[PDB]
Amino acid sequence: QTPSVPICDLYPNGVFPKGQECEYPKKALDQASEEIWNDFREAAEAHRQVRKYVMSWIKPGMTMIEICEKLEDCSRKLIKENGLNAGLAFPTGCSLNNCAAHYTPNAGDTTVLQYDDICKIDFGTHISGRIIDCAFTVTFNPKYDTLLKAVKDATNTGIKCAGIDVRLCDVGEAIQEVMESYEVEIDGKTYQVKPIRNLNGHSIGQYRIHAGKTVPIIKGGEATRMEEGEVYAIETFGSTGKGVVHDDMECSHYMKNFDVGHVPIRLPRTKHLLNVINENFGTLAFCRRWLDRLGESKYLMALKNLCDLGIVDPYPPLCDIKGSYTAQFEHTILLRPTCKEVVSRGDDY
Ligand code: MET
Ligand SMILES: [Zn+2]
Ligand SMILES: [Zn+2]
Repeated sequence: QTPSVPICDLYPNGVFPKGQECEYPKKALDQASEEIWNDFREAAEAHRQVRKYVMSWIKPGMTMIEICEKLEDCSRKLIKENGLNAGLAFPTGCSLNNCAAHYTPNAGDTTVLQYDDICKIDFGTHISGRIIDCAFTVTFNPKYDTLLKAVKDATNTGIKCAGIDVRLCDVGEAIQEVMESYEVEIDGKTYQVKPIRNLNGHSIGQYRIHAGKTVPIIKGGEATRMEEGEVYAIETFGSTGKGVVHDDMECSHYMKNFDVGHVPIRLPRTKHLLNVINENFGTLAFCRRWLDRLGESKYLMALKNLCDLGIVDPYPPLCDIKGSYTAQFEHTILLRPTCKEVVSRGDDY
């Protein structure tokens, strides 16, 4: 690697590095899905190399647009983007401060990253719809160090507790216990770190970032169990605020409802936009910048139409109260028959 060389060109035999393998808190069965695990690994390796590169240049002074474009450019090159066979699984989240998730700049956003900002870089790659969903928090001021450590620890605790037959509610209880064991001091004020209760991890399906099961990050959830063969995004969020998020700011993220089938549309602009979405994203999430890049314009009303029709769903930024600070750490795990693989694990986090 120079990053510019596609992951597949770095591993000629098409065999990609495994992530961290763990015994749980069939070998034939495991091997029968090797092509699947392999695709996840190719996407995870791209994820590892992209984030390593990002960590080397992300600095206050850069615009959020500059950051996302530079990251996405690298991701496209390393994943060897190929329509729906290989590409970006979802938009680059770079949510700031009290905003925890689902913020990526739309065209014209002049927001500049600041020294005191706490930025959640949450981005995804896929090979054949096998998605790697993984994220980390970026800071420049050491005052947030303990908050970051709390969340990193909570995420690692959820990863450790996960396993075949494990009750999702137990994973959430564990995460909360660790998260809340931390106390931090920021600008002369102290806080007990709180998990964002209405935010959660979730199962992953083919071309489906949210397959239907959720991994709570607080006690009180469902006793539904994790199952052999499932794939999960284990993410946790810690906050100095209310520990609850609400929709806020302009929406940038959108995604077709996985269950909606074919819908004949005669309105020309709306029909065309749906065609563009089906061709380029299918059921994968996208953002407005990605429509712009494809040369689309005057699409906002068509997009609203699709949302109002329930064909597409909006995913607006999720933020805690003004003045609060939020952090995130996330990994994708495979519940293979023989072991638990933290496929996106790196030497970084
Ligand atoms: C709504 S697409 C962005 C999804 C995000 N990466 C998540 O972890 O849930
Ligand atoms: Zn994510
Ligand atoms: Zn996720």
